[PDB]
Amino acid sequence: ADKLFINALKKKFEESPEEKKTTFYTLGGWKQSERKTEFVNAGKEVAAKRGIPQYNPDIGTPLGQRVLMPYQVSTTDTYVEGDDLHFVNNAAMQQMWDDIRRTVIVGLNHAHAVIEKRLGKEVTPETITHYLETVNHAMPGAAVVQEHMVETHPALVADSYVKVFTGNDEIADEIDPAFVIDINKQFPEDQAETLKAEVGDGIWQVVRIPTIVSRTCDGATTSRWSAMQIGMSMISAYKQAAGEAATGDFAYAAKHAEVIHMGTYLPVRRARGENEPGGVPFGYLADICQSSRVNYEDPVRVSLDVVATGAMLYDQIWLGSYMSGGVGFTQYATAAYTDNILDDFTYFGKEYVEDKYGLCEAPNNMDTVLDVATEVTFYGLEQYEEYPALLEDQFGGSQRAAVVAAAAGCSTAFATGNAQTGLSGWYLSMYLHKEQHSRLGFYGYDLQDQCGASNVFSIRGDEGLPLELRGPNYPNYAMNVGHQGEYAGISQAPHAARGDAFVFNPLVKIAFADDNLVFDFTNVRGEFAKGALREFEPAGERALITPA
Amino acid sequence: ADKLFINALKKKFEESPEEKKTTFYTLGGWKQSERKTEFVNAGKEVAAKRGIPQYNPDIGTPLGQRVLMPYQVSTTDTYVEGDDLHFVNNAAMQQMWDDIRRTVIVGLNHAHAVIEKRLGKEVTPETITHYLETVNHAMPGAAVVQEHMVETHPALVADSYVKVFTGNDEIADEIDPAFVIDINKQFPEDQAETLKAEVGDGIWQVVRIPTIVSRTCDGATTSRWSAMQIGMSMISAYKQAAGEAATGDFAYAAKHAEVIHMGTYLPVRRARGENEPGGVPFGYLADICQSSRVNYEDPVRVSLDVVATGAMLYDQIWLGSYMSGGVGFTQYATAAYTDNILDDFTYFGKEYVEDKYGLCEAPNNMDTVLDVATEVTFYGLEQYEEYPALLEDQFGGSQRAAVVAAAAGCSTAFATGNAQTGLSGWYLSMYLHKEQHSRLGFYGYDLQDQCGASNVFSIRGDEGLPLELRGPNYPNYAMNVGHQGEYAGISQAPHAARGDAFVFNPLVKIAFADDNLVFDFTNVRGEFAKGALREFEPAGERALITPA
Amino acid sequence: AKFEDKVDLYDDRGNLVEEQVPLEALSPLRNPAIKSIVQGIKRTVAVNLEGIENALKTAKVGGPACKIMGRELDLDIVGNAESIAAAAKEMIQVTEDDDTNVELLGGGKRALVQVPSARFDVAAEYSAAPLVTATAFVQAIINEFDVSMYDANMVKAAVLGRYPQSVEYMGANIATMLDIPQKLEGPGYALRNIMVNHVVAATLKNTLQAAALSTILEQTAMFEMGDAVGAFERMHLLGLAYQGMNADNLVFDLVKANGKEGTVGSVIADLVERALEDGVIKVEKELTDYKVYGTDDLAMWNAYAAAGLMAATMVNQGAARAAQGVSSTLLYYNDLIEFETGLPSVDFGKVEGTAVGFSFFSHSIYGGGGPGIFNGNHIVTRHSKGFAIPCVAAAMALDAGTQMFSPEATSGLIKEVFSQVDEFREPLKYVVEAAAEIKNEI
Amino acid sequence: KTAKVGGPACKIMGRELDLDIVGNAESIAAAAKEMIQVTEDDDTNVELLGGGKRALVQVPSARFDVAAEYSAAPLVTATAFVQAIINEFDVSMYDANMVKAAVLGRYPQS
Amino acid sequence: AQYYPGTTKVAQNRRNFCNPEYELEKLREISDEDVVKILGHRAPGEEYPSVHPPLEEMDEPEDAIREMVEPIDGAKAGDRVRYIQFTDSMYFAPAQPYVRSRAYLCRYRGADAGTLSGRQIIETRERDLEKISKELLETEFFDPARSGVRGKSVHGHSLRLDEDGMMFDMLRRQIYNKDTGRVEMVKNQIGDELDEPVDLGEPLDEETLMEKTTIYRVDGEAYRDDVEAVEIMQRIHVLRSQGGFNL
Ligand code: F43
Ligand SMILES: C[C@@H](OP(=O)(O)O)[C@H](NC(=O)CCCCCCS)C(=O)O
Ligand SMILES: O=S(=O)(O)CCS
Ligand SMILES: O=S(=O)(O)CCS
Ligand SMILES: [Cl-]
Ligand SMILES: [Mg+2]
Ligand SMILES: [Mg+2]
Ligand SMILES: [Mg+2]
Ligand SMILES: [Mg+2]
Ligand SMILES: [Mg+2]
Ligand SMILES: [Mg+2]
Ligand SMILES: [Mg+2]
Ligand SMILES: [Mg+2]
Ligand SMILES: [Mg+2]
Ligand SMILES: [Mg+2]
Ligand code: NA
Ligand code: NA
Ligand code: NA
Ligand code: NA
Ligand code: NA
Ligand code: NA
Ligand code: NA
Ligand code: NA
Ligand SMILES: [Zn+2]
Repeated sequence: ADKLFINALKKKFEESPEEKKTTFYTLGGWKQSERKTEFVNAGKEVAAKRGIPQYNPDIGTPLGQRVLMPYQVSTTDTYVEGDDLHFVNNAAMQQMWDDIRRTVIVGLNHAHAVIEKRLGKEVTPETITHYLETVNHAMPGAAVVQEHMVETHPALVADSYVKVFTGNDEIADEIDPAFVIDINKQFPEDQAETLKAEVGDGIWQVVRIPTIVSRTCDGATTSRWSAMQIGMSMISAYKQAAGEAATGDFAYAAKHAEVIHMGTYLPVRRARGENEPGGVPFGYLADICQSSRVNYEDPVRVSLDVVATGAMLYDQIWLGSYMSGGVGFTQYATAAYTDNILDDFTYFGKEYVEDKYGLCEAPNNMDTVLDVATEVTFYGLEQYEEYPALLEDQFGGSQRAAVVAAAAGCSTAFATGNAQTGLSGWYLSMYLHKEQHSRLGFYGYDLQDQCGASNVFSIRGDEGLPLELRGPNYPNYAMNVGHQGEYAGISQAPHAARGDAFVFNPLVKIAFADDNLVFDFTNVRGEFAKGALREFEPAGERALITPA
Repeated sequence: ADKLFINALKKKFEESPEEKKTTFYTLGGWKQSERKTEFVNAGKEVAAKRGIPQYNPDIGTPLGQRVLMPYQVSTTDTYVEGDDLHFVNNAAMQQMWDDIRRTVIVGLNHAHAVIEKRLGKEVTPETITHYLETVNHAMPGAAVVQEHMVETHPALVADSYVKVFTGNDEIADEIDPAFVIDINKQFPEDQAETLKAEVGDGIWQVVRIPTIVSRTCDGATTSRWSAMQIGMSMISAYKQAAGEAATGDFAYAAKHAEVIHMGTYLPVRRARGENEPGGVPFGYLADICQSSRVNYEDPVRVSLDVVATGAMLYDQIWLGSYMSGGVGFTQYATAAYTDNILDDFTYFGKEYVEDKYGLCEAPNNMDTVLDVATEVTFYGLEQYEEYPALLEDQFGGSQRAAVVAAAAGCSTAFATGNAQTGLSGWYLSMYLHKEQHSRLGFYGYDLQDQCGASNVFSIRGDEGLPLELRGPNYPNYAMNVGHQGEYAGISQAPHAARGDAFVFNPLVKIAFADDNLVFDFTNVRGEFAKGALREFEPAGERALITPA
Repeated sequence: AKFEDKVDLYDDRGNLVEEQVPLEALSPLRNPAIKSIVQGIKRTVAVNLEGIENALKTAKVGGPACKIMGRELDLDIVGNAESIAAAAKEMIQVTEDDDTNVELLGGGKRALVQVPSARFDVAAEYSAAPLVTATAFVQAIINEFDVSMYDANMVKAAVLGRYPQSVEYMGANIATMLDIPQKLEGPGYALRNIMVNHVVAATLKNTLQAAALSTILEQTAMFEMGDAVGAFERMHLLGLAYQGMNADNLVFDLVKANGKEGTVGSVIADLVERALEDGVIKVEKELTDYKVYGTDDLAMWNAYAAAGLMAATMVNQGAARAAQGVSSTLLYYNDLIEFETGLPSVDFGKVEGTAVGFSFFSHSIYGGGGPGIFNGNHIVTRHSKGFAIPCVAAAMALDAGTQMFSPEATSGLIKEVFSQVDEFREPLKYVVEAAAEIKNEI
Repeated sequence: KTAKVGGPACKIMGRELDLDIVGNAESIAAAAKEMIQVTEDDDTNVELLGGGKRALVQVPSARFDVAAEYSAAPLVTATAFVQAIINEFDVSMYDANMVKAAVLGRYPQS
Repeated sequence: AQYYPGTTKVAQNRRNFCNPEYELEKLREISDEDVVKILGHRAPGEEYPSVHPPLEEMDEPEDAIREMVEPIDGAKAGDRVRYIQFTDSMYFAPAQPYVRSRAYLCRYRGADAGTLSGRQIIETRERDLEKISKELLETEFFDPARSGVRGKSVHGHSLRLDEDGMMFDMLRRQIYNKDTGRVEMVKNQIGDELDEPVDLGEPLDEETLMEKTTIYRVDGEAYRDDVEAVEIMQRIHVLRSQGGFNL
């Protein structure tokens, strides 16, 4: 019966959602808002304390001439003002990025070949366990060899550790289970079989360095820090000279030959090292989100949890701070994970495709693209027309464009089972939208969308790439809000419809299926809600080393 | 009478510092140490809490077969175990780096010309004040133009703000003093005269973005963030269209044409963007340190405050974490700022120079290098021979090499008034040391010191550069501990002996002469001690938005 | 003899210079004048001897507001420019009769330097130009004044800046039109990382020459990037011919017909009529009171449209004498022509896409700047593969002083030196003459 | 054939393409050479090795004479082999981007 | 020229706004001084500020493009480049953001038009901006209820109307008077008070807004029901898609 966003529209406004008229200007400006009142008072206190004026509601124009709305975090029953979803004021969002930034995946396959072939020593489940106890002491910042070493406070670095996984069940069973990410436990049976077949007898470390270090330093710290403590623990556990020629082989293995960064480094204009948001390809972002392993009977839910993961990380943190800053881009991103709006549109589209083709059963061609993306684009735009409250809620055209096209692109991918035709439906949706309302997004919003159609299927040097391999450094995508998180969603879409265990890297998928993470990647929107309510407890704080 | 390090050695050991024998092995291992006991207890709790083994004193070799020493922070009466000087355990150290990373210098000179020449509008002291009230609301992350903006919590971003400075006293007088770094107040008269003459009628912003953002993101966020809120505040204060063609001129000025980064970006192997430790040139690091404006009658104190600033930042955070990680490099750095050891060696050197030549009155040539560097190197090394406690204190050859060469290098520059001959002194010290004791530093310590003599005076493409312009990305210096911070001190040394207000950039000097910074750059080693005692309160914590 | 197409080639006053020229005689791969311009840009350096001297005297070396007190060196460099430059040339040249060129300008304040081609022939890329030039001048200055070993590093800092600490030559007193290889957005991009203002500076604001120089560099980069290989090659050559070389006088004639009173939309109408008149497009289907046009030759439609796009810029921004609206023209020329015709816009939407982002990043807080700071390597304007940036150069050529960051502000040293080179200043002439010359070799 | 493209351990399930590239290496190498070359009988070299499993490619010197640097070699070679493989098997527009990823990897994201 | 496919009134309206031979209906009379007051760049009777010297006083380069392209008068004078910016309600305002930019570059010389969802802007030389702006304000480009002249704080395109049928305006630059049924401009486009308000006439009634609007909407004419217009859009998609792959 009701559209999924109706309750949220009813919560925000007194009018029924179809009503075209309302009342403005008599709401008290910022005084209507509990959060803006908190901010005004905090601003007064901050300026008084430091002797420099700071937040002041009377600077510039007077917010709250219209309703400052609560937002529902989609899939939850939690309603919060939009300030509570700003990444600065949301510890869950900061920790989500910290858990990604401080993670690297490091093979033990070359390392064990060095031990055996160059040192002439044995590797068994038991030596691996000893090595893992050793590296779990050393990784957070503690010593195993030299005298008079000074060390990190273990409670400040409690979130740093090393685990392993392997597709060989019998070997996984012989390594102490405190250190093992158990694939058969974390994944449903068919996904577990796929993942184990991909990994085979390979043995991989998941290394997480301390949040406090990641925050002091940068993402490119992670594989270095990892490799230092792998190297120390290799010396300690396998009885090397502490610094011999073979030591360099472990270094080169851990730093280069069997390291998988979450993000690749970026070109000079947006210069960053590894493990920054811009380097994370959309396929990896889909694989980091763990919705796939828990919500596998619902391809929409998996696809939209991926959208939430990427809209927050790519728009709020990456584009809205790393690449710009200030107030930034909270609601550019919240549009794709609040009020159940994208959900309404994507369930519409999933149902349409299911009834007409069968998920994954449509011809993979432009006929399907034209069909599905047009249908779903018209559906979503009709909602804004039929419900004025909805249009006032998603008030910026860019927000609407990203939401409507995400639904169209995901639905087209549900039909074809291929991300690349999904991506073509995303672009078609923008062109139809633009003609329908004679407007689309902000001044620079459709740079990538006017290039889009032509670059979907291009094979040229800096143009052609399966969507799963694109990311925030794909040239057309390098600058603008309202796209990158949705593209992660469209990369997830066909794989979620197909029942695939992963979108682009099986090791990345397994690496975040770990209950010792701080942030809960199986329920990203739930976590955002918990952080908005100030109920999320991040790692990395300095309370233990500062005054009470 | 006593050498300056005698108090520190007496506190460390039961023996007089001259004694050659002691007792080992029966001290209780880790149990002799309060801090290691704290760590064992924390490791058991952490491991139990998370279900993964972590810190464990029985892994690897048994720490504390010898005395686990206290260190005196030089110039203080604070004695702490070395763990308390690890940057992970010291919030003062982390905040020093945050205060640099989150700072950019941004002119208003082009911006004011865009206003007057393209827009045809007036700029006055009054319009500048209004602009600065506006940007002090906007910079921490609050809105001035759009309706329905969501904002950062003012308390979370209390340390972000914008101040100005200018060499024109009358104009500086007309701007609200809350926004003004007052050069006449912060600097002694002669230094004030120089700095004002360098700035002239230029008006420069010092922009600090929030510590919380800087920790979530990276140093390359700082000038972007800065530029966005400048851009907004220029729109609001000067009544532009909110997004016209002229708006792009303000963007380009703030991000490129009149921006002074603390650090420049780094090449791919150590890929980082702006405002990371490896991009900060030695001369800027000296100028960030504010010892020059308070300790101007004491060229040694000035130079060694700089050494402390640089040793911690470049060796502990930069090379010990961004470029490596783990336990890292605390005592490589503490050797240069504890136990009054560098102080004794450099005061000796200053006194030699003063007596023999007069500060800055030696010939700027190799004869002076050979004299002073040799004399000071022998003094330093004889202290280690005469005081077995001293040698066991600075147990690592690298540590001693850095300290003795730093004294030699600074003393050479005190005689010559020139940093480049200072540097030649540093390298000569290394070679004398190497032959005297038939050892020098760690395995790879003197890569730069064997290239060093030949590269001091080279003029070739990637070899030639005045020392003030070199930094951590100078090719020979790019990898190794126990040099970068001391080079920063040798860059400071001749300028301090000359009475120069700044070493390399007078904007950088003035920009940290600000009492609204969190870290006290006038008393770096005092601050390190405060942080070691767990008495320093950093910015950027998230306690307001987490559970009790 | 790969492509049958021939074009008529015109000068920048609209006079037929050579009829019936094989398309591939304009190819960067075949045309000797394009080869000479590219090898030229690789090897040419401007030396600011006055700036070197002033940086030394004040000890202001190593970037903005930087100074080292007590390092000042007072050297009469400009007063001894002739000896310094001759001493530098001796180092730079490989042999006495090679194509090394060192010329003083501004009474010795500046030097044009062209490093010998022989150095590039055994070089991976183009950085030998600045690095060979810089060390030759540093060593020539030191030798001229017998600068001590102790002080010589200040000469190095005055010439090349904070490099190798900075990745760039930060604070350097030399300039090239190219930027360092590390700054490329992608491999194959180096000829795209030439600021529009530098192109406009070097062509002295002559609009058609600025368009020509920009298109030659943009489309030459498309070959280096691989974009003009195989299926796409003819499209890129037609783009260079019609958009950057005024082939068939199409650009020139559209401007003539629309310069007095014309708008973007009037140029569009003439271009479509002209494509219809020439058989490039034909009506494919009639809807209701609406003709849907098709084409049997997409690359030729594209080329005609790209010619109209350049003409629309010249009309629109020419009429304002103000370059900023080139971002608007680049967008709505293409948006309008698609709804006018039913055919894809220039570069199949990519010029329109570039224009969207370029409009934004020249009228917003977030970055970019005026039209003159962009270039084909800029993240904002790299997307179209040669069909957008040449319009930006034409627009800045036509600007009469509305820009704060004008070629005068950003490119003054490039203007003084690089405009001296005839093939850079007047490339359309040289490229046409060379294509004429090789006409029967295709 | 495995859809393993874009980097270590990377794979896109459902994108597999079963093409006999090595079996048709001579046609593919001849078609790639025609795109790499500037003129017939210039100094382009394309030579199959290891029974068609490998190819030695030397991009004509005329392409470097009008290039700033040296990346035309991999870029021209990659696009010529991508187009030649596409043309050999008539790979559809929908699937050709996988040939591009198999040849040149994750570029331009990386 | 045919400008835009489609068989709806919306599509015809889009064509008319682009066609410089279509005479825009004039709906209100605005004085020269009031246009200048509304723009807010200079006060009435203040000399036009210059950004460069007159073109006649400068030595332009010899350039056939400059010879063939007649400069607008404000370019001849060296005027500043200044702007006027409008927000159009999605509740049937006559003009809409892409329609404006498209029409502006068909009708007007020397124009820098920008299109955004909540704001559409034109920048050009000041004396020429003043003339264009008279047309933009006096004709059916503008409705004083469903359209607003706004250089900042543009919010309201997507907002519900107030009880008077007026579009939201954070700064309330346009006030409906219930006594006359007319709208007055009480502030300039940047939000500063005018000494004397400007009459902008009566809002268009519902029937007339429907006849004149260029947005498609389910309660108007829906874009999906303009099947020929949906054409050319799907056509362009397909041909662009095919083009970027091969030719
Ligand atoms: C000054 C600019 C131009 C520019 O370069 N950036 C601005 C302003 C900037 C500021 C506004 C903060 C402030 O008020 O002080 C920030 C928050 C970026 C920052 N510095 O932190 C922003 N825009 Ni904008 N900006 C947005 C949007 C938009 C929409 C607003 C349309 C509507 O009718 O209200 C339009 C573009 C459009 O028309 O498509 C808009 C324009 C503008 N954008 C116009 C000012 C418009 C006006 O005067 O009110 N943003 C949106 O569409 C949604 C999200 C939203 C961003 C904040 C967040 O995501 O929460 C904000 C993102
Ligand atoms: C244009 C470019 O900036 P510059 O042009 O180099 O000043 C680029 N900005 C960005 O892409 C900002 C991204 C997010 C802000 C706009 C979001 S839609 C950057 O800083 O590297
Ligand atoms: O107004 S703009 O499109 O430039 C920016 C939208 S945040
Ligand atoms: O022993 S090595 O010199 O390799 C490292 C010392 S930290
Ligand atoms: Cl063709
Ligand atoms: Mg067993
Ligand atoms: Mg005793
Ligand atoms: Mg004794
Ligand atoms: Mg004894
Ligand atoms: Mg003034
Ligand atoms: Mg006050
Ligand atoms: Mg003279
Ligand atoms: Mg000499
Ligand atoms: Mg005509
Ligand atoms: Mg009248
Ligand atoms: Na309600
Ligand atoms: Na306000
Ligand atoms: Na940059
Ligand atoms: Na004692
Ligand atoms: Na131990
Ligand atoms: Na590296
Ligand atoms: Na708390
Ligand atoms: Na050959
Ligand atoms: Zn950080």
